[PDB]
Amino acid sequence: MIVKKVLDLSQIPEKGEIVIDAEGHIMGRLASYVAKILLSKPELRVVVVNAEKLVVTGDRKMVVEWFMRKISEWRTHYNPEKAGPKIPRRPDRVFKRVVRGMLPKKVESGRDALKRLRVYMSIPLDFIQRRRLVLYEVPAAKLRVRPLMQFVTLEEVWRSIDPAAWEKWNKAKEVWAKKIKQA
Amino acid sequence: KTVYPRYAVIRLRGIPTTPGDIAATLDLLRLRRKFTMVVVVGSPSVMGMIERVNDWVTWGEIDADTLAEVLRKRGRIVGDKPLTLEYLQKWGWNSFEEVALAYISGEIETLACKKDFKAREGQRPPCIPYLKPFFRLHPPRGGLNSVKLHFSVGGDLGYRGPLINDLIKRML
Amino acid sequence: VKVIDVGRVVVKVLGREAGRKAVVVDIVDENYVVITGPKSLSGVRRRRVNINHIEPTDKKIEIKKGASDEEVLKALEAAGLVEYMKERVK
Amino acid sequence: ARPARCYRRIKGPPYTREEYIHGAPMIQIPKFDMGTTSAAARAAFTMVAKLVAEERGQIRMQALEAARQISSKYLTKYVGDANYYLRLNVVPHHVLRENRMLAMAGADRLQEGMRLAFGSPAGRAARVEPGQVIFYVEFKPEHLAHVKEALRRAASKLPIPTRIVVEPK
RNA sequence: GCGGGGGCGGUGGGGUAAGCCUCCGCUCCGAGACGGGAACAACCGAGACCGGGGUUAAGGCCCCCAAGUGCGGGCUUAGUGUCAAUCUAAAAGGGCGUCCCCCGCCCAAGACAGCCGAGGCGGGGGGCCCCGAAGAUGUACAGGGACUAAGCCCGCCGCCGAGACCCCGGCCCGCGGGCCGUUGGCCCGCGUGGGGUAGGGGGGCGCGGCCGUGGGGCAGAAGCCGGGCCGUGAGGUCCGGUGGACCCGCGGCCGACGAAGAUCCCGGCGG
RNA sequence: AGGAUGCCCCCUCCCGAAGGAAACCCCGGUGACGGGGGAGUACGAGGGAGGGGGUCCAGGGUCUGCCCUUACGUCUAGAAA
Ligand SMILES: [Mg+2]
Ligand SMILES: [Mg+2]
Ligand SMILES: [Mg+2]
Ligand SMILES: [Mg+2]
Ligand SMILES: [Mg+2]
Ligand SMILES: [Mg+2]
Ligand SMILES: [Mg+2]
Ligand SMILES: [Mg+2]
Ligand SMILES: [Mg+2]
Ligand SMILES: [Mg+2]
Ligand SMILES: [Mg+2]
Ligand SMILES: [Mg+2]
Ligand SMILES: [Mg+2]
Ligand SMILES: [Mg+2]
Ligand SMILES: [Mg+2]
Ligand SMILES: [Mg+2]
Ligand SMILES: [Mg+2]
Ligand SMILES: [Mg+2]
Ligand SMILES: [Mg+2]
Ligand SMILES: [Mg+2]
Repeated sequence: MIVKKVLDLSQIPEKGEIVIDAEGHIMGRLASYVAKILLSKPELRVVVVNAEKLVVTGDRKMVVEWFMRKISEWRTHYNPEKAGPKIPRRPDRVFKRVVRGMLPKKVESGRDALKRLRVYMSIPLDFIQRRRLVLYEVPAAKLRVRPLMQFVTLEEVWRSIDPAAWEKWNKAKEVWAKKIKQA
Repeated sequence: KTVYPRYAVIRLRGIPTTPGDIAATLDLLRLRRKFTMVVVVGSPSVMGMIERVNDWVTWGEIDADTLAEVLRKRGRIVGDKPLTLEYLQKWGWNSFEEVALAYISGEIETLACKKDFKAREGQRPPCIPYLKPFFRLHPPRGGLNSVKLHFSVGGDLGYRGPLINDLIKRML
Repeated sequence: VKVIDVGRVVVKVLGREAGRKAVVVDIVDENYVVITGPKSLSGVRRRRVNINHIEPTDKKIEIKKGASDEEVLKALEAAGLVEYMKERVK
Repeated sequence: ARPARCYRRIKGPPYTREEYIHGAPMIQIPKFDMGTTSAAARAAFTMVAKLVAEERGQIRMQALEAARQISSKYLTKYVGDANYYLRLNVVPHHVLRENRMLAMAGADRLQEGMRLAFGSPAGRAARVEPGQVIFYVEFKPEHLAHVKEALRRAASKLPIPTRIVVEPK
């Protein structure tokens, strides 16, 4: 069974692992909280699930054009595999890159903090089949829904910038939905 | 004859970059280091000097209790020794409160005895002999508002009124 | 969404009276209401309060707008919420 | 001619003493008061419109002339000369200089660059202040829309922002 | 030394303008450490003997990054924008796009749209935003992540934050006083004393020799390799190994007297 | 050749500069927070004393983490250039 809780920012354990359900949360604010948690607890591991349900505020066309420009115009003229940037598209890798942007750069501390994080789309079967899955929410990073407000999900962004991979992942979800509901 | 108001003046800004006329006036006013405080008689020449150095200091009307506490905590004598109550009674002053009240009320015209002062026998001198004529304050607890803006606009510089006593207590 | 209405029992979440319960007696505007979580009962002085600084409870008494502390106590006796009111959350 | 932005800004003392200025240009503006200029007939007019400067700067004589023609032509075509008085209130006393190598203009103009850089006269301008009244129109109250349109067209030809102020005489 | 420079002010005078030329004044760099500004001589703060404790200045407090996902009201939908300058920007003009202020008129419910029944029309102005708005290696650039507030306006509360300010310990300096047979040494007192290039002044270390004086050495001198201790330092001294005959402490005096550099000289030797 | 009468840990005791809290109670503010008491208290650089436990401590080579940091000499207003 999944038990939902609110993450006490002063009551973070110094050891072990914590799982954060990312649905309904704003990507930048949640990334800021996750980066500070990883920097402040050097021995704690952080798992983020439901990364495709993260929210980016603003117009859908504006966000999609921003991501398209990032994945298309940003390149290199040297050896691309040796020197160029490599831009993620999938929502979990996008969120991990967003956290890497907030972690310290070119340092072993930043590298170790990034390595102590795992991000998943949806909830994995291994996590579901546990006896008691404690999920967390960070209320400060949750979007307050208001009428006439504009926002998009990382899943919608991924579908716009990579329809075939999204189709394969959605089909996999439909294929394993029976076993998921069983677990 | 006239008893002018007794003012506390505290230097708030620093020794580098300050303009020359203001620096000269501060040196003549004995505010030669940052967070130096002086107590002056508000005669017109002194008020002209304070108006000249308005943008580098803050000033106000000091009260007798704050002056007594300033003498107790930050008072210094020649050789940089602390000023002691037994030293006051030796010179003929019964207490910090009494000497501060005399100075603020205008029974005496100076707090520190001048360099040319000569001490007789038996008489109570009208100052504190061999007291240094300036105090060196601590930085203010809880900070200030702005050392670049006037107090009248929400900053810290300029005429402060009787709030100089609150500032002095925070700075003690 | 948060709903604040006259007679609603709320809990103050900011200030020195944080965790103490009070009753909404009047509405100033869209952002402020009047609460007297009586000083003789819960220790909440009759004052205005921002909507962001109170969380509504699930119990409500019936009172007129800006009702006095006597009327608020009378409605509290009617609803049987004196012991609920005296409790302190967190 | 150079762009007017080269001479818009007031950057030095006024240069107006024509007894000391060599080869000072003439003022090319042919007339300054438009319409019914006699005060006996101006007694009919009761509304005053004023095109007024918003910034401090210099207006060239050609710019003042172009604004004058556009406003006067509109006022003649749509209000008739017997129904308005229009005055260009400023005179281009200031003399503009330009530093350029050129034809027979002195032996010191044949040295290139910034050597002997005091320029020769290049035109005339009127130095104006904020709130200065550039154009003054007296008119009967029925022609308010036409007068405002003429002032707008005049303002389109000037190098500084302005505004229209309407009041009674 | 007689090459100055930066910021601000004289609409300084000139010039289209210039990180442009030439004057006047304060300050700073040159010759000034340190905090902030994303880097950055002169922009803001601030003036540094050494070690430690504390408190503040500028500025900041979502993460990078110490300190607030701080508080009240309002505006913006453009990722506009993201807390002065260097530093990477923007004009005339258009827009009830949106929020608001004022004024003239009509409506006495017979006002604006074509009997209906409650507001309508016109003008001026203010705030934010939109168009005007086009470049060359690589992303909504002006720190990056990103943010719908972590943007902007009117106010507010606390905190973080320098070598600055306060305190303690140590050191040194200037000046005055005192004691000692003294080309000198020691002690005490006072200082809103403690940055510093060129340059001026004062003291000391080292190298070769000479005049004295006192010594070490085949039971191992000089030299060489590593190491401990002393001294702010120049440097001194000792230990272990190697080596095989000279060397050193102290006072005085004298010099062919101190190297990291000269497209340095000579030699040896590398990639 | 240095200390080993050392070093480190724990505990306890004493003194202690500038500085200096917290719960909790009371007054005020929408609020972040301010104020009276708690309290110049607990604590606080450092200075003394003692108890037990252990073996090296200083020092050196190399490497790692965090913080800091723009080769040298020179002309120059200006040198990492
Ligand atoms: Mg491709
Ligand atoms: Mg590869
Ligand atoms: Mg300054
Ligand atoms: Mg000029
Ligand atoms: Mg010269
Ligand atoms: Mg200068
Ligand atoms: Mg900096
Ligand atoms: Mg932090
Ligand atoms: Mg322009
Ligand atoms: Mg932009
Ligand atoms: Mg010095
Ligand atoms: Mg000798
Ligand atoms: Mg050399
Ligand atoms: Mg050679
Ligand atoms: Mg070779
Ligand atoms: Mg030994
Ligand atoms: Mg050179
Ligand atoms: Mg040069
Ligand atoms: Mg030089
Ligand atoms: Mg150099």
